[PDB]
Amino acid sequence: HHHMRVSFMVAMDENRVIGKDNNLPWRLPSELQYVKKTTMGHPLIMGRKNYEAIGRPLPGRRNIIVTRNEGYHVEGCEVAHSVEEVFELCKNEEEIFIFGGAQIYDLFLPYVDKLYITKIHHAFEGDTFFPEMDMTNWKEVFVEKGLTDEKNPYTYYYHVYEKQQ
Ligand SMILES: NC(=O)c1ccc[n+]([C@@H]2O[C@H](COP(=O)([O-])OP(=O)(O)OC[C@H]3O[C@@H](n4cnc5c(N)ncnc54)[C@H](OP(=O)(O)O)[C@@H]3O)[C@@H](O)[C@H]2O)c1
Ligand SMILES: CCc1nc(N)nc(N)c1C#CCc1cc(OC)cc(-c2ccccc2)c1
Repeated sequence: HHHMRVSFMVAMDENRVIGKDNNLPWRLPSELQYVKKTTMGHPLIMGRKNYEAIGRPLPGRRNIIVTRNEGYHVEGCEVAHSVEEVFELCKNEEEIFIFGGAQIYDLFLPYVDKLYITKIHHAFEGDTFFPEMDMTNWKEVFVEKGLTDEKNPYTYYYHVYEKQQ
């Protein structure tokens, strides 16, 4: 029914941790740059909590916030209240990025076509997790080692998986 590619954009640790106390458990500037490079010029779909932690519209992209609050408004941002409303708003887009957090990854899980997942080789303390996925009929189409240096102190890899459909 929907015609845009639904891509997930996520960074997770060895136990699928993505969050701690409503923030990111790590700091990787190089991984963020990969995120900016990959998502530039495409809509970002983000959970209300995710968006408010970010705190500002991200430039050069449609910012779409997902909330059950029908009175919710943010300057420079679009607001959706369901999967279908997101699909309506993005009906003419070629590709959209589900940008988190966990509730929003769970929401859009039945529809994901492409997975950009950074895997961080460390076990952090956390409270928020990326959902489990059955990767049957998916293929890894890209993999590369992230930059580990003084400013990026963990080992991590970029992975991209595409659904076979
Ligand atoms: N490592 C990563 O790649 C990454 C990426 C993104 C986020 N995170 C982290 O993950 C954590 C946030 O994730 P989270 O799961 O707590 O929050 P979230 O998914 O970003 O946002 C949750 C909110 O989304 C809205 N929502 C949920 N289900 C909905 C539905 N069915 N229909 C309409 N709206 C719905 C609700 O907003 P309302 O309450 O306003 O109704 C809900 O409170 C933070 O720690 C963040 O830093 C990590
Ligand atoms: C950067 C890890 C990350 N990596 C990957 N591979 N996917 C993701 N979805 C996220 C994520 C996230 C959530 C997040 C939280 C945040 O403040 C609390 C700021 C930004 C941000 C700030 C400036 C520009 C772009 C994004 C993103």
